[PDB]
Amino acid sequence: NEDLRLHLLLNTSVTCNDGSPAGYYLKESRGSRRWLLFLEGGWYCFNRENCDSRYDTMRRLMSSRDWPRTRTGTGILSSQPEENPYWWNANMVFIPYCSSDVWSGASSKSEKNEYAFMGALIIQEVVRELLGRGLSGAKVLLLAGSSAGGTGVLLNVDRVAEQLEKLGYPAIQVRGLADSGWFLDNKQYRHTDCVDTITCAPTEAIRRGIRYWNGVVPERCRRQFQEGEEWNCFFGYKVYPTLRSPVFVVQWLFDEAQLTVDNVHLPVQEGLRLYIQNLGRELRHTLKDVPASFAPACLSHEIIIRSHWTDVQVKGTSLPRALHCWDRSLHTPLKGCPVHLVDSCPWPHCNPSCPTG
Ligand SMILES: *[C@@H]1O[C@H](CO)[C@@H](O)[C@H](O)[C@H]1NC(C)=O
Ligand SMILES: CC(=O)N1CCc2ccccc21
Repeated sequence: NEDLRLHLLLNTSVTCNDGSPAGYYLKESRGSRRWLLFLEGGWYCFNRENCDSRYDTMRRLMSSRDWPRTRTGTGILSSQPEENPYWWNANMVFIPYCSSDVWSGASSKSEKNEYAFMGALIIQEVVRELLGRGLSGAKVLLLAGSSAGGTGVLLNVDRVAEQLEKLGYPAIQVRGLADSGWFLDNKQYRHTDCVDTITCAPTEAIRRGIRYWNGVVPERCRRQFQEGEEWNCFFGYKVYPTLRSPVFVVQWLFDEAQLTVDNVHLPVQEGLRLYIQNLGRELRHTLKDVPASFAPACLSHEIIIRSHWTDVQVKGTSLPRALHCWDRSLHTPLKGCPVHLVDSCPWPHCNPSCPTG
């Protein structure tokens, strides 16, 4: 089944990196008042040289010119209850990541800019165009996303809420689901000064990206960190306390992209063993006061649009169940239907339900 259909944005000034129109894939579900808007991930680029390389060999992440007319909804975007016990009957939207800016940008291609970085405006424009296609009747809009798209949820969920309130739709409850987008600005296992793309740690790359992209962050977080320090708001544990919309956080404790930016590449000796155990402990610590969260002790990356997303469990509860319990909690804790699920065991795949690879 190729069930989500492409719509290029009617406002063609809201563009992917190369100026081609951005867009979204939609599968409507008549009579459902639930809307799931999913933000794709896929790293980022932060200067002309590394964006030019991404344009050669990752062009679908910078351009709509070669996008297919349809995509199959998978995982949480599946319309089959067998694959998606949580929201199989929802209106489904997949928003391709073509702005390379962790969904933060608000800059057009121009005389001075080789590329457009419009991630934050793409989300706003998708929402605006969907209102005319049934979103005006929604009761819940779940803004979800994986990897850079998960960070994109944290950066944009409150702006979607503000946008709907000020367009006159205060009854739409905006919520976020951030998958694999909760990163730590920690010490690398082996250290590299930022002199090129590979050596350059995410705090510095994001610092440069914000200026290159004209990147924007949520207002309360911006007001805390102030000018020049907005990069802090790309780190979940710093931006989450500032957010007003309910946000469910999904994060593997030993996320593969976290390990990549930490220069860890997997007989593990003591220094690396301690490094990995400390990373899991720090991640667990950052989630202690996140009431809706699912954080399994696995070495993996992304979950919610994988077809076998139903398989992993923490304390005997799967993610689709936890998300269902979250919906119920947003109607005191619920008997047998938990929403805070963080593994405490200290090594990858100490949870037997971890993805096998
Ligand atoms: C098109 O999008 C741009 C960027 O958000 C915005 O400035 C402009 O008002 C939009 N135009 C229309 C007609 O929607
Ligand atoms: C893979 C990815 O997307 N990463 C890794 C580090 C980071 C920091 C903020 C936002 C995104 C990302």
